[PDB]
Amino acid sequence: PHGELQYLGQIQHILRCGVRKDDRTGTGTLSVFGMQARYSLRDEFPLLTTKRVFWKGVLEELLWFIKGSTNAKELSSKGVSRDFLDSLGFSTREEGDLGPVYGFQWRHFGAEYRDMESDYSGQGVDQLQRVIDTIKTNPDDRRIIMCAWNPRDLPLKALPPCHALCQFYVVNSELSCQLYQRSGDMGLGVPFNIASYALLTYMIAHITGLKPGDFIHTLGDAHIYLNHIEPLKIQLQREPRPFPKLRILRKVEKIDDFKAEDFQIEGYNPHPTIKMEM
Amino acid sequence: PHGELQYLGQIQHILRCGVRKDDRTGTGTLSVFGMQARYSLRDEFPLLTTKRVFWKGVLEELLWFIKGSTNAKELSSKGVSRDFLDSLGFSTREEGDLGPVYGFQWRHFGAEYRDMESDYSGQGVDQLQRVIDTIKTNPDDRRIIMCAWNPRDLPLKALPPCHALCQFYVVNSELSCQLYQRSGDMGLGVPFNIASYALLTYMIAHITGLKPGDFIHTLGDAHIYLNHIEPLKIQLQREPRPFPKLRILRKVEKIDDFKAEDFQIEGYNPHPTIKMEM
Repeated sequence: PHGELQYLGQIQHILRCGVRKDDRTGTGTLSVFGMQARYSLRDEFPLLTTKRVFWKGVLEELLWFIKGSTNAKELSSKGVSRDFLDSLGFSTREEGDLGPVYGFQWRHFGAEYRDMESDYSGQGVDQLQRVIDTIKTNPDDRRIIMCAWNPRDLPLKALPPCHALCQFYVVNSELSCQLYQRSGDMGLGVPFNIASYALLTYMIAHITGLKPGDFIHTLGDAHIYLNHIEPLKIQLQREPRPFPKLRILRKVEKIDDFKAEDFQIEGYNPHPTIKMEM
Repeated sequence: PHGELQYLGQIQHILRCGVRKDDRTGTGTLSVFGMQARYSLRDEFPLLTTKRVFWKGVLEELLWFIKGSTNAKELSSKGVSRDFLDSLGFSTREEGDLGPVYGFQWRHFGAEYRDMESDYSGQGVDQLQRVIDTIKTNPDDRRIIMCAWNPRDLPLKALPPCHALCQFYVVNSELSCQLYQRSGDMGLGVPFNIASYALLTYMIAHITGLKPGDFIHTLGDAHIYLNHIEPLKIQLQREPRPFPKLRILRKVEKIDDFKAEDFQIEGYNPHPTIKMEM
C-alpha cells in the first residue's frame, strides 16, 4: 500500500485529534505529540503526489547544506525568519552572511566562525563525512548520527538542543535513515523534509556502495497551522499516484562532488500545486 | 486496548521480520530499524505485566541519575561494560569513580571533571533543571529537550552523538515525553527504559503542576539478542494485566528533593520473572 497514505493519515489524525496549541509567533496550530511514518526508498522516491513538491528547491537546498554554505546569495542565486535576521549586524546581513548556521553545523560543527568567505577546511567536526566513514568502517554501528540546529538556537556555548537528529542504519547492503524532528509543520515543512532526507540517503548510499532502504520520519510536535486546514482537507481527497524514481546519472565518489545536474526524477505525476500561506 | 500490547507487537514484528545483525560484541541480534509505541500515563503507570520488572532498581537508578552521581558505590549501596572500565585508571576504578558519565551529563553537561566527590554546583549545563524551568516559563516550547550519552562515547571534545534524546511537551495541563533511543534491546533495556522515563515524567509533572500525559518510545535499531528469543516467545503468550498506578506520597517542590520513600506502586500484578542472560 502506497506510503503517501501514511502522510495523509497523519494529516487526518491531527485534524481529528489534534489540540489547539500556539507557536512562538502566537499563530495557532492543531498539534499532536509523537508520530512516525516509514517510506520505502527501494525502486521509488517519496516525492509526494497529492500536491506538486518543488523538487528543484529540495535538491539545490540540500547541495547548499552539503557545501556548508552560510551565504544566502549562494542559494537564492539558484532561485530558492524575522528573529534570526535581528541577531545579525548590519553589514553582514546586507551582504547575506547568515553566520555559523545550517550546513556550517553539518561540516564544521563547533568551529570558530569568521565570515562566509573564510576557509574552514579541517575546522570543527565534519558530521557528514563522519557518517560516511563509519558506514564504510563499521556498518553495524548504532551511532551513525548527524544533528541539525535551528539558526535561532545559537549560541553553541549554551549546549542548545538540536532541531533534528538523523540516524543511518545498514543491513543487507541497504542504507536506511531515521529523522527525528522536535517539531514538524505538516503542510509545508514535512513534505520537503521527507524528500530532502530521502535524497541525502540516496546520495550517501551511492557513494558507499549500498542500495537505499527505508526513510523513517519521526516527529515530536507534529502540527498543522490553522490557515492550512482547508487546503489540507482538500489535499486529503486526492488519490496518491505511484511515487516517481530518482536516477543518479554518473558514478560519483565523494559527497561534495554531486551536482544538481547529476540527478533526474522520472515518472513524477503529481496533483496540482497547493499554495499554503507560510 | 492495553498499551503493553504494543510492546508485545514489537517483539513479534522483530521475531517475524527482523534481520540478523551483529552488535559491537559480535553476539547476534534480530534487528528492525525504526519503531514507536505510545503508553498513556493517565491514571496508570506502564510497568510491564507480562514479566516482573524490578521497580526498585528503576527508582533507585533514576534517583542516582538525578543526583548526578558518578560513584558506582552510591548505587550498589542500594542493591542495584568491560570496555568502559578499561578506559579508567587503576585507583579511580577501584574506588568506583566512573568519570564524567551518566547523570553527570544531565546535571553538569560539559563541566571539567575532577573526582566523584567534587563540588560541581553551578558547573556545566543543568539539562534537567533547564527542562523544568522552560516548562514553567514557556510550556509551548518545542525545545524542552534533554540528551543522554553512553559512557564509552567520551570524549565530549569529539561531539559524540547522544544515545538518547528525551523531549517533553505540554498541552492542556498535561506533560508528555518522547524518548528517542538510537538502539534498544527489547528483552532487557526497553522495559526498564519505559518505566524509567515514565517515572521521570511523573516526577517533573509533579513539581510543575501538571498531570502526566503520554510516554512515546521511539527506537532506531530495535533488537532482540539471539539468546532471548525463546524466553520472549514464551512471554508473548502471556496476557497483560491492567498496569498498576504510581502514587507520590507527599508534595515535593524540587526535582532533587524526591526520595525513594516518596513513591508507591499499587495494584502491580505481574506474571513471573523471566531471567534473561545479558
